[PDB]
Amino acid sequence: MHNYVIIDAFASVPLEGNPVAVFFDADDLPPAQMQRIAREMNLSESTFVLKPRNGGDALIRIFTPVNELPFAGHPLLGTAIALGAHTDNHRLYLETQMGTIAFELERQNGSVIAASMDQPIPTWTALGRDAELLKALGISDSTFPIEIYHNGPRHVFVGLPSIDALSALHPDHRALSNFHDMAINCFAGAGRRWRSRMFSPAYGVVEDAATGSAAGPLAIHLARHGQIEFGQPVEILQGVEIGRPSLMFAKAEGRAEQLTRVEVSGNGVTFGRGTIVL
Amino acid sequence: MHNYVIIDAFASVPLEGNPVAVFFDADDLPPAQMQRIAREMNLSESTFVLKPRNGGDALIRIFTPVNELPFAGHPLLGTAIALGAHTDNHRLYLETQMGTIAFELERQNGSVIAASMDQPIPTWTALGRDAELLKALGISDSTFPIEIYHNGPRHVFVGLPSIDALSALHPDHRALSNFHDMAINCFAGAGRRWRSRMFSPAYGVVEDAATGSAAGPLAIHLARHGQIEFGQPVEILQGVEIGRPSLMFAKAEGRAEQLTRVEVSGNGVTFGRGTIVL
Ligand SMILES: Nc1c(C(=O)O)cccc1[N+](=O)[O-]
Ligand SMILES: Nc1c(C(=O)O)cccc1[N+](=O)[O-]
Repeated sequence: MHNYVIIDAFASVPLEGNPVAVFFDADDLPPAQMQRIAREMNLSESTFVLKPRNGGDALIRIFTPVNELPFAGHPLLGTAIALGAHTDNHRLYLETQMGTIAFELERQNGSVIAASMDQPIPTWTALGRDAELLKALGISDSTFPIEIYHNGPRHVFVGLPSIDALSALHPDHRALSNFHDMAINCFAGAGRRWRSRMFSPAYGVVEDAATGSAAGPLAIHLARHGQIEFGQPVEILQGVEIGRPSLMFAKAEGRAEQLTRVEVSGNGVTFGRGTIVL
Repeated sequence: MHNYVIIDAFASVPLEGNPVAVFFDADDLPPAQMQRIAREMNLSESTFVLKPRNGGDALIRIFTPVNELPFAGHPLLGTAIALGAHTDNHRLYLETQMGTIAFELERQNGSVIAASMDQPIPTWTALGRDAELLKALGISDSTFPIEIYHNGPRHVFVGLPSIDALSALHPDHRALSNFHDMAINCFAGAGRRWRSRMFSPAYGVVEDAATGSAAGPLAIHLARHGQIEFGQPVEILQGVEIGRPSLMFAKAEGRAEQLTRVEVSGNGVTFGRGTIVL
């Protein structure tokens, strides 16, 4: 049997944020069985905690209901928060297909309430499909350049001129399905405070609660386009329109041509705990 | 807090059949909170066990991740199997929006391993969109008349000339999305033994494991079209192609013009058990 916990990542209140199921002591599960369990749970992702293979604290395998992923933000944040309940360490090194990811755990009275992660440094380029994407979103233009970032998944960023304009979007999800292997992240805000909405037929998401792997890229995008500086953190509020408000904090250090660190942090909270029969 | 169990309905082996989450002692949860919990779990349905209002044993509310349903087969079967663990009664009367549904519980050494339910008696008519539906499915013709049945949901039946032809279907799911408020059930077989596959963009299902509300209608369809008699049970195997084999048993008593009972039964098994923090 296996114990699991359901963590709402990028939230401090249950039923907010973005859920992940975390399965402990998973070394006896073949990968095909992990995939079947992730399909059974049908959450955005289920993760599985394994013994480390390269000097980290644990190896984490990440599964959507259909495929394994090499890296994902909210699932790894939730995993760090869940595992932090079972260690006294101030930081946790979680091995993934993309390498060993460092977390810094934040506790109050032994309970891990938040964590910060160092993400893969993304690459980026112009999407080059602006008219098609804007038509699918139902708008005439973006504020800032429409660029697509890669850090495992791919994330496109489209800027809106106000938070009210962001909330008013009603995208044509059929038209968005022509955008393969990417998520579409629409954003608005100013200064330290930004709002986002994410849509991705390709990744099986009508509209996402908290797209943690997009938070780092968004900080880079805002710094490149002069809205913040490199080294300054932003607070990104996502998921409001779908009733799953999520707070992601992100910072990118260095300069566009020589990024040295991309950090993303958030709260997490336990929604439930249980045991499965295999 | 609330306890829940995950039941794989229409299966005797975990990771087969069709999952449902069953939440006990739910009288303190407002319906908006039940809906939020069902969205959090993201299973096909979550059900909530409430005190009865009309002389049954319990009132069951059924939620998909997006809406409440008045009746659903696999969720109610799983609920009866989960609740049967907490009573000695041979049968359970579960109240729903469609009325009080009688279950007969089947136990071995106190464990409920199967149950049989009496479903709402369906109505039916010709679909009248045959060429469109056949094109969406990728085939030229049906064996038996293409008719749509209503017992809460709506289920269309398209017959294939062999089990191998059924397994070979690769429907155009975009074309199927033009069929609103219905599921498309394709079937093949002979005698007592039938195979089914179900597809429903309208109900949020690419391909379903076990469509319990379609089993009763299928028995009626086979009897009307001379493949079985009224009063004879069939075994329907669904979900093979997607790795979630499910066995549903169904029987319709009476005659087409005067149906007296529609019974559907299946095994169920616990996949997991847990507790949520609200
Ligand atoms: N994390 C992802 C996702 C996702 O988050 O849905 C999708 C495709 C690829 C990756 N990746 O390569 O890491
Ligand atoms: N059970 C359903 C479903 C479903 O099973 O997805 C969908 C629409 C309506 C009903 N209904 O009215 O009972």
